[PDB]
Amino acid sequence: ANVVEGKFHVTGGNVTTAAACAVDAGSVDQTVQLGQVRTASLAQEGATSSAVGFNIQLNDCDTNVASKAAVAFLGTAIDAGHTNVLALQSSGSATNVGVQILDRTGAALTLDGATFSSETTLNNGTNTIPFQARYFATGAATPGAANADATFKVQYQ
Repeated sequence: ANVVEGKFHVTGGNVTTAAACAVDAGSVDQTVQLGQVRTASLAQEGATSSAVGFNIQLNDCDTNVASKAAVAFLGTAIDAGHTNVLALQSSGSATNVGVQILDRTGAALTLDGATFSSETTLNNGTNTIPFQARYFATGAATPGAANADATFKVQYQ
């Protein structure tokens, strides 16, 4: 079967050395398995794969410093018409498919480093901000490796 298969590698941390929370060491460098998806499921612009979850955990939060956190992601957009779809790493790579990062509301986030996820209202101590990643077809996907990379920054308000 013709499939696209790959992983989403994400690294990141706080914008500022002096932040309301610490980013958990398990969250600052993660690799998310996107799975193997048949190109017949990605044969048309706007087709998407089943999303895979990944979390960003924040520790030791002090809500006297900030009551909310949000995350912005940076990565190469697959093309000017899909600024919320990551380009793939070129390594036998798939084409006409990229990777989207969704926040807890299901919105695919723009990948320009300035577009923040929906805000998470913090409790003191540990808080998790959930995300999902998935494949997004920009056309008739072709089989091959489909890895993507992005970086994130946590901002507080």
